[PDB]
Amino acid sequence: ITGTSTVGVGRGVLGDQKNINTTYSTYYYLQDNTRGNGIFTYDAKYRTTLPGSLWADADNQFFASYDAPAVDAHYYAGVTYDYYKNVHNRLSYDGNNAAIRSSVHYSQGYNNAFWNGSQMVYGDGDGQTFIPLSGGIDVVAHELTHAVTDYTAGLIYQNESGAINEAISDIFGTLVEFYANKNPDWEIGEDVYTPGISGDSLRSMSDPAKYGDPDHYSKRYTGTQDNGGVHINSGIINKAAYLISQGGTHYGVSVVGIGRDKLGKIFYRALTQYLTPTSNFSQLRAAAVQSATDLYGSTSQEVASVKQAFDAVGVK
Ligand SMILES: [Ca+2]
Ligand SMILES: [Ca+2]
Ligand SMILES: [Ca+2]
Ligand SMILES: [Ca+2]
Ligand SMILES: [Cu+2]
Repeated sequence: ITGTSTVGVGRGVLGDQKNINTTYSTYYYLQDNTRGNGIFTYDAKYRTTLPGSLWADADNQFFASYDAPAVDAHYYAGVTYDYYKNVHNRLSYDGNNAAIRSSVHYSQGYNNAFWNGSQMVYGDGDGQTFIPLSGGIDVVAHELTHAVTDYTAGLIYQNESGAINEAISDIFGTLVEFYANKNPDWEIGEDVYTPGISGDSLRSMSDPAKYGDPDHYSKRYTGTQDNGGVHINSGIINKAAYLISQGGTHYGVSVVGIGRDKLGKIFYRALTQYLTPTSNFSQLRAAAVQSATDLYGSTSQEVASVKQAFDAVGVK
């Protein structure tokens, strides 16, 4: 909408108070004009029609329970923008300040959240398996990262290219969680998964096995469900990403970690300059190595760690 930029205040899903960029024209809208061509958050009103209606509020205060998922969807979309801009010099997901639009309250009891090719969509969860999923900054940054993948490598959402796609989203979602520096970790979704149970998550990057996902190529899922295990085989790449950053010994293979910034730089470069829609695991290895080579030289520690990490998970 046309109006003037202002700042509202509210509480997100986990009861935390934050300021949000809004726009005033009769009502206060969840429209942030300070980032790119804008960040826009909508109410799907428990239906599945999208995007629904631009979020409008009478007093610029967002403290109702109904408001909380919108507050976080909006705020975290902004933190993700900031991550990509400040860290990778990328402006929004298309690199040209594309508007970011999010819908919350999608359907009833919907235990998931997703980028749909045009915008972000967040269910409220059923209150047992999940609380409103925009409560999880890694969840938000994960799904927004599929937009970045759509506009760069274009990794097809199936089999190994699909698990790479997933892995990439897990990797930048986590790096965004670390950048926000709020109880960061290498698990995915812990802030909104199973409010009844402490310390679990959807999956783990540091030890995928913890939730049944493979941590070695030999343990790869080979069937046809989950689009050829895209959310399963990502464990293999996630493990590799984790070892490159934090290092470790895995199946008797030892990796010297080089830290999160370099991991980010190496995988951002691999994603935007070397991966393709049908890249497989082996190709990702060649892409991460070449990226590290571009960045630190063929005989650097960075390249050696990349080589060791993929060896440790069995990806030659
Ligand atoms: Ca209000
Ligand atoms: Ca966390
Ligand atoms: Ca996390
Ligand atoms: Ca839990
Ligand atoms: Cu995903």
